[PDB]
Amino acid sequence: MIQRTPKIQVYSRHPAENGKSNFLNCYVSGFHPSDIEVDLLKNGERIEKVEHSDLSFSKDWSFYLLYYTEFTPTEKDEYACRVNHVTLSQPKIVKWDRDM
Amino acid sequence: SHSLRYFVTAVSRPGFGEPRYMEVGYVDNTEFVRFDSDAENPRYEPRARWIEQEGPEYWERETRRAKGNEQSFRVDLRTALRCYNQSAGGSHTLQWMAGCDVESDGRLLRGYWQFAYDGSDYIALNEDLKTWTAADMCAQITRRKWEQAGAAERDRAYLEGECVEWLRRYLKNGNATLLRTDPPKAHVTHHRRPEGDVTLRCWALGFYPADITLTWQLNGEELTQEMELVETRPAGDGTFQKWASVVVPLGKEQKYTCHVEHEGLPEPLTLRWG
Amino acid sequence: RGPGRAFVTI
Repeated sequence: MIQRTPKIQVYSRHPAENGKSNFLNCYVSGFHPSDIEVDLLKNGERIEKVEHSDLSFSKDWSFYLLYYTEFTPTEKDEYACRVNHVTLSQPKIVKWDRDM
Repeated sequence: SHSLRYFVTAVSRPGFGEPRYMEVGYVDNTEFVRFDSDAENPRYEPRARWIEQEGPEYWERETRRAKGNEQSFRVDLRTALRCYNQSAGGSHTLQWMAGCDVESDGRLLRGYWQFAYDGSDYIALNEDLKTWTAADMCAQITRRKWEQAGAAERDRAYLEGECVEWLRRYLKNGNATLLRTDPPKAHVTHHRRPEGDVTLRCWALGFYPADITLTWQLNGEELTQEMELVETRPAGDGTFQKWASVVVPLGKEQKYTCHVEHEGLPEPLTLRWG
Repeated sequence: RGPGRAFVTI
């Protein structure tokens, strides 16, 4: 019996270009159990239309999921992913950095 | 080499009642069906275009099989809680992976049929498809019951028969999608570190399948032992991305080359920033 | 097509 903390990567589907429509991604993987809370944030507010791929898991039985929304990045608008999970002491906020 | 694989998760949730039950099928690491007990009318559903040619008998039978499996998993979650003597109000997880790996000639390469309870190996069908690896006493108890029930014989019938047959049918029906290759598109970025050196980051975007090798070289010698490398991650449109970076002296960036190897490339890519 | 547990419970 094991519980695992999620890995979190925040990134865009395509290279960001100001004024150009894209997809904002939050990939959460390596976690157990499967119950997880994932929110995408625009300047700190939860984005409402966030979809996600079907839950699946890998060789070591740990789960992975992609959360995503459509967005058009700008110069100042801040994006981030917020994750909560039973193994986490605190909700984790990972901010979107457009070169990562 | 090709594979058909089903990934099944059942999660008990006392107080809201019946377990969440899921079922995701992959062909060669490509999702093509799903079942979710939390749907309003839960049923097997296509998640790839090519599986939609299947007649309604296929969809009706898979829906019923998932719902039947859900029943067994509800019982198994109660059996497990008792055998491990766990507290009654908690949520628990039974996972199951089953499937077949086959060569092009249709020979079975490996059949799988294995389970995990709360994240750890519980019981697993061995590669001979006759014997079970049972992790602890509860799973050893399960194994004795499955041995005297002839389960391995009959799971092996699925893995050698119906699993290979359906895989072979799926590769004909989904050939243009599954055997597609999408080559990486690559670029190198640069950012000054506060330490006074430079990060060179080599991106690979838009590639499929997910297997890829990124390496940095300094005058032709591999820098595996000095690079950073993210987990390969889905882009969301069916392709994958990855990057690898090295920290280099300011002024020596042009000596460093990124190497991208992918099945979709006719010759590996070589990129520089200076 | 996927595998059936066939009421072969743990």
